[PDB]
Amino acid sequence: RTDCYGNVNRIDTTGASCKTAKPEGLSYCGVPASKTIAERDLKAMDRYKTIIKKVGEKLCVEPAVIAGIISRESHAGKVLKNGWGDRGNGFGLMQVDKRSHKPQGTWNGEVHITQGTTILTDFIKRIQKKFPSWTKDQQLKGGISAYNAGAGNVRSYARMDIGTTHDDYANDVVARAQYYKQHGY
Repeated sequence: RTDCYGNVNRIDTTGASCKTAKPEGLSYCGVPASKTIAERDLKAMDRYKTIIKKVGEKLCVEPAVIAGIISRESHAGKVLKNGWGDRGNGFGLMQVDKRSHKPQGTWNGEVHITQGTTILTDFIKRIQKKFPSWTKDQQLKGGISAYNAGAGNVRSYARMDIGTTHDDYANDVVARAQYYKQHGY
């Protein structure tokens, strides 16, 4: 089962900001930019599809959401050096920060993906308690936004991403996820 925290197809999104799209070599931004970048990572992503779907079922989170996060954080591993981000702080496909959590497992295995996803479900649970009035799908978006900037940065539904990296974290991840949803995740 994977619908415990909501469904990504029901989340409204404005996609990648131009700050995310331009460095990727696109001349346009928004949802189409997020989907094109997600398509570029699909071959690399498919290498971990079995593990991503397995962890999603295990934690009751959509495999599509895990894939969107992996695409944004590390381009499915293409941007990493032995699992490390370019500043040496982030580890693995989902980039768990070594200064905040001791990384577990190999950089591209089930243990790592389970750790990153558990960190995500903890943020979703925090937003659920912080905004009880929101719908489940709204809380899922808040949860994803907090994965980048912390629960303290989510003060409203409308402006949640301001303050995240490129001011578009959840919006961009949700769009990439909607793409993976249509392509096997």
